[PDB]
Amino acid sequence: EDSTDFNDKILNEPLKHSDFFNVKELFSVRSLFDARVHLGHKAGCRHRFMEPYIFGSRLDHDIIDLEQTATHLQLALNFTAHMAYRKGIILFISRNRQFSYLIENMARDCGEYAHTRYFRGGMLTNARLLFGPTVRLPDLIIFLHTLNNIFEPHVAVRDAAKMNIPTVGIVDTNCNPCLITYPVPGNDDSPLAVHLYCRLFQTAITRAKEKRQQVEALYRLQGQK
Amino acid sequence: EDFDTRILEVRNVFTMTAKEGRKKSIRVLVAVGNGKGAAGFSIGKATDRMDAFRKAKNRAVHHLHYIERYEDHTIFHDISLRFKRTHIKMKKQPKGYGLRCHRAIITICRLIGIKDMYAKVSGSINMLSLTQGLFRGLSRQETHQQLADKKGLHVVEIREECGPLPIVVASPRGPLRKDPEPEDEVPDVKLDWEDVKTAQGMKRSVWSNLKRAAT
Amino acid sequence: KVWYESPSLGSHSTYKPSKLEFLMRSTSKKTRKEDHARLRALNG
Amino acid sequence: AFVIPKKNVPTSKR
Amino acid sequence: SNEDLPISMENPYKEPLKKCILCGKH
Amino acid sequence: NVESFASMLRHSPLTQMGPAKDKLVIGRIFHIVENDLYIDFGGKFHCVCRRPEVDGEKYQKGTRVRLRLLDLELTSRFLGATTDTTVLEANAVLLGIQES
Amino acid sequence: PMKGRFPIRRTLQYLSQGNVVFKDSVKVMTVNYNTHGELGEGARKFVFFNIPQIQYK
Amino acid sequence: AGSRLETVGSIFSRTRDLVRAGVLKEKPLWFDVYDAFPPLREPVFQRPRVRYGKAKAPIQDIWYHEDRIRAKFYSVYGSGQRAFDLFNPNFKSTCQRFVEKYTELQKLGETDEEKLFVETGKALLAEGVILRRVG
Ligand code: FES
Ligand SMILES: [Mg+2]
Repeated sequence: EDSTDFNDKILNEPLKHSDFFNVKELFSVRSLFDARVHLGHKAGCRHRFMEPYIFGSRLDHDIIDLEQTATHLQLALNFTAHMAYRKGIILFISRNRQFSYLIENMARDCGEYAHTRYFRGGMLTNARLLFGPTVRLPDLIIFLHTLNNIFEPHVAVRDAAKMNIPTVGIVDTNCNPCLITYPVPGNDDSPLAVHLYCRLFQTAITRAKEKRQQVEALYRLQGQK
Repeated sequence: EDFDTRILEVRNVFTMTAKEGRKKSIRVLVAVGNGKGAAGFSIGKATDRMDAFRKAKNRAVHHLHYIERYEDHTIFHDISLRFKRTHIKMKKQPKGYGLRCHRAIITICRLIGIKDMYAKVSGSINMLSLTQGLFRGLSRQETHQQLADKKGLHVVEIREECGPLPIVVASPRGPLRKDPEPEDEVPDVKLDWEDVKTAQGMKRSVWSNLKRAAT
Repeated sequence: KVWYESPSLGSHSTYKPSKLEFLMRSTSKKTRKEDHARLRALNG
Repeated sequence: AFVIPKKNVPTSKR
Repeated sequence: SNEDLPISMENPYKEPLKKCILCGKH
Repeated sequence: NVESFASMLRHSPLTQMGPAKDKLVIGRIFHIVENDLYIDFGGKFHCVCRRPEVDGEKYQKGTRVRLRLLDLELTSRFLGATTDTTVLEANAVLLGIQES
Repeated sequence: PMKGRFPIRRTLQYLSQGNVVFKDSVKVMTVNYNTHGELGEGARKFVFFNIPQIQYK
Repeated sequence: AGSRLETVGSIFSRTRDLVRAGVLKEKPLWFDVYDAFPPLREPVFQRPRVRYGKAKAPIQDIWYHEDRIRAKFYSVYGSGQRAFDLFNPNFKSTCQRFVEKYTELQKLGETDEEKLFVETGKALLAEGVILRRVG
């Protein structure tokens, strides 16, 4: 009797709004341009599945179309906020060691999880053995870098799809976005780009968790009286 | 509990080993299904035949395909595909036709829930290529709703038992096109000589259309 | 490629022949097929 | 449906 | 449409091809 | 009257620079490893320059320096490869320190 | 599969779909057509698709 | 009960289909969010293929009209001894200052190229700019 009203006022209400968390105010095409997000790899490194998201090549250097990045980033942040609102486990994954420390701190500060180390075989596909039969796996995996250190796709991309876990991923011009649920074409190498991404996801996640508490508290106060 | 398991192949594989000479292992192929469109298969390997059964059947339930069925009894359209050297040609059939297919296809079809279908296997008759080739073809069949949505037109089914009555089977959810589909006087579709030879009464086989037990 | 093999998956890996790398190496690890090549060619 | 012999005893564990 | 869009043309910064010491000499 | 991306790109200093070979740029040292200076100069990838022998102690984190660029990204395609191998760093020659 | 383009042309069903049954007067039909030219395309399709049906009937 | 066939459809299609078949008792936490706000492309595995023959990538080189002026300026006067500051988003190089003057004089009706280039150098010299010809 009271559960249907709970799930309808709290879990189903955010899903009826196009931007329930107002994540569009977090970034702009100018803010992305100043962070050098449009800078891609050389044309010789281009992945053919990244051609849709490329604006062009400036002297053999690919430029990422930030008009698309903004639309993809809106979807990626919106999804991430909704999963944080629903109390989902968000796992950040990246093998770029220049940013391992930064990413681990961003995860701890937002109350989420980070895996920036050597990804061991079967962490996702064999989790019950490695952690225990009652281990809960992540509900959302966010890739700040989708490639490993040998320039191949991070094993967790395939393993996330195997386990039916949606993935958010920054995909540079040399990356493969086919299996990434919410790809975001953008520069993953420049420190300014990576720092920006961490602020956006950290802020989106932190806002969504605070929104969940506000709604719950109001729903309880109104329930008693 | 809703899933049934069927064996498709049990093979004895012999591995030559550095110190122990020829050793005997078991490779098992099993298929699982619930009879309502969800079915899968997995290979099992072990020294004991019963450990291979456990591995295959337990692994297969984690690699389930969903198979779309027309009216929950047959496939949506004729399927002709090749997997490696194994060719499989499947034909959509009406109710009461039964499963007139390779015995392994019959077994898998009961697990999927297909009641009426014809299939002909040509080339290499490799159980594994046949099994994974069959699931590849059944998982890539376009439904009537997908065709209607893709072309934004009505799909109308004409049944000779129902005469000229037009039966709309699927309508596009989005807008409905106003321009008729172009009527190419002659379609440039490739035909199977086996299908044509039969329709012209030139197919003579003592083994075709033989009386068999209900399948 | 040529009959000389160049299929290595980690062909883009950065070759790092230094004294520190040898100490930070798995003892189980054994030299790969094309691992000697870099040594044969670096010596040259 | 049919029965396969059970692989091992659950007590045989740490 | 838009004035700031890129325009199609040949590389203006392209450098000449290399030439041997005897290129252009009998 | 919101500026478009095509507008930002046309008027960007990196776009206006043209080719990067033999272009003088100002970099900033952000990371140092022994005598290896990691310098960002506004591009996608940083460059790594060895500490100059003269006035080596003047090069510290935050020090702004003058560079002569050679390539924004060091990449090459090797025989039997479908893509380009990249070392993920720019090629630049360290000239000295920038002072006012 | 059946060899050639438009293998439907080599089926008894297709050949029986011709609607031109000449009167007994007709003894010889000569077809002069051009292999190239946009204005002779219908004549090429007539030779390609319909001559088989006419001869069958 | 599930499906690890990551190359068969997408996580949504496999989850939606197994939910319909009753194989999955409960929908995953993300399913309702994906349904409401789906991605632009459904994430389906694809195999990258290599182009052969007359197939070429559609990416186009980014060029501007002023790039012709920049190539000539670098040829005639070389790269300025002034250093580029790519951190300041409003930085103007000597070449950009030349290009802006070259564009202004073109809008005044001058159409010759060789004449429009020499008058621009004089204007900058009058303004105090150092233009040392390379040769
Ligand atoms: S380069 Fe040798 S003749 Fe021109
Ligand atoms: Mg990158």
